Amino acid sequence: QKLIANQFNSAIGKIQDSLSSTASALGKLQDVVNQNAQALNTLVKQLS
Amino acid sequence: LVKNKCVNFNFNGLTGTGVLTESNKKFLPFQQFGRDIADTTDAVRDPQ
Ligand SMILES: *[C@@H]1O[C@H](CO)[C@@H](O)[C@H](O)[C@H]1NC(C)=O
Repeated sequence: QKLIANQFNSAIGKIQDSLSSTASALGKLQDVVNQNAQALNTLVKQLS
Repeated sequence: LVKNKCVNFNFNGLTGTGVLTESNKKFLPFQQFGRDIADTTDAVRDPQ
């Protein structure tokens, strides 16, 4: 029990640090926002 | 000019309707108009 608990806590700490450190860990969500913004910007730019 | 009201402005030829408000934040050193990312006028300098 003690070893498993220690491993689980260490894994939680490690994943928290990895998320807080790397910047490109959430591409799968930023891509949708960027695509929608691009579509809207192009649609507006079509006015001219 | 009347501010904070939906008016139909015309500054030196350029038309459009909207609400004209104080824009002390924007600084125009010698430029006339204003513009946005989507290429739309958003601030004008009063010729008077
Ligand atoms: C120019 O505009 C200012 C703004 O207050 C005004 O006082 C002045 O009389 C104007 N000049 C002329 C020649 O009317």
